[PDB]
Amino acid sequence: SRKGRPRKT
Amino acid sequence: RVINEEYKIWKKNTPFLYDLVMTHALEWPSLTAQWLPDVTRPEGKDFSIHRLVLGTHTSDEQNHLVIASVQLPNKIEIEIKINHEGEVNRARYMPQNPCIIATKTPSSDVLVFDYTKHPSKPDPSGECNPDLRLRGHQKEGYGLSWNPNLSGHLLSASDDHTICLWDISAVPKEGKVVDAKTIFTGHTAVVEDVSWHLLHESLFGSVADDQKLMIWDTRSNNTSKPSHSVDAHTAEVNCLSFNPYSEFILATGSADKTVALWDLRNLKLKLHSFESHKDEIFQVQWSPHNETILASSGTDRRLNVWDLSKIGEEAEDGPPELLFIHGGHTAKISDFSWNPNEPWVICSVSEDNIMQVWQMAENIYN
Repeated sequence: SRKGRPRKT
Repeated sequence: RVINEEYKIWKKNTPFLYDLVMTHALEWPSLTAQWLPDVTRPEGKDFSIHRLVLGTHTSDEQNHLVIASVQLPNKIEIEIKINHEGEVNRARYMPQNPCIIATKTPSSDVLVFDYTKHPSKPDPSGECNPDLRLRGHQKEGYGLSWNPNLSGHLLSASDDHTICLWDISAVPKEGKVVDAKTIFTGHTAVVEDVSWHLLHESLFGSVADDQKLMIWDTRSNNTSKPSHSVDAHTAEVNCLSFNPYSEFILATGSADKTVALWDLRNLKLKLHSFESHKDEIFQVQWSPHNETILASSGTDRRLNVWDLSKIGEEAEDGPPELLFIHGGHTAKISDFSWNPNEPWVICSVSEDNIMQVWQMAENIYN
C-alpha cells in the first residue's frame, strides 16, 4: 500500500 | 542505477545548490515530520535550537512518538520518546498548545498526547497510554488537521471513506475517550488528506481516491454533501494545502504526478497544473514565509520547490515555475515540513531512515 517495509539502521 | 548517477551529479553540485545540507539516519524511518513552532536562541552561541515532531515505523519492535532537537547555524538529538501502539502514520501539534500532539495509528483510533504529562524516557513495558483516544473511524488513515481558530477541533481522514471531527476542548479531566462530534461522508473512496482553512473557522478541504477535492462548511446540517465537489485530478488525490497569504488559494497533489492550483471562487477550472514529478505525489505544502512558493514530494524521491510568479516566463530542465529540485533522497519521501522560524529551511524524511535538514542556496531564490 502506501507504506513500505521498514528496516532498522 | 539512474539513482546512483543522478545522486552522483547531485553530490557534485551540492556545494553550489545549498547553504545547508544536514543528513541523519534515524534508527527506524519516520512517516511524519513537523517542526514545532518554538526556537531558542542562546546569547553565547552561534546556533539556535529547533524541534521536530517525528515518529517511528518498525517491524516487530516498539514504536514511539518522537521529539527531536536540531541545532541550526545563526547536531540532531532525540529528546522525548513516548510509547505508541503501531507506527505513527502522521503526527501534528495543536497550534493553541503545541505540547498537545495528535497521531494517526495503523488501527482506527486517533490518539492525543500531551508530552508534558509523559516521561522523556519511555517505560520498557511498552504500554501506549494516550491522554485521549478519539473514536469514530473504522480504519487507519493519514490526514490530520487542527483548527487554528477553534481550540481542540481536530479533523481526521480515513481509509474508511470518512472524515471525523472531534472537539476535545471540554473533555472531563479523567475522561480518556472522545466520540466524534461529526462524521462527513461525501467521498466514495479512501480519504487521503484533510485541512482546515487558516482564516475561516468553519471551512475545511478534503481529498480522496475518488479523484475529488471537496470543500466543507461545518455549519451545514448536511454532512453527506459538501459545499463544493471538484473533479481535481485524473487519479487519486493524496494531499492539499491552503495558501497562508492568499485566502482563496490552495493546492492539491496526486497520483497523476501533478500539483493542481485552485481558487475557491471558481473551483470548476483548475488555475494551473505543475508538472515535473515522475511518480505519485504524497505531500504538498506552501511556504510559511513566501506567498508564491510551494513544495511537493513523493515516490519519485524528489522534493520540488515551485515559484508561482515564474509561471509563463521565457528549457529542458523543467518549466520556469520549477525553482528547485532537491535530489538528496534516494528513497520515497514520506513527509516534509518548512521550518517556521528560519526561511527556506526544510526537513524531509524518507523510507530508508534518512532525515535531511536543508536550505537551498540564497542565490537561487534571490
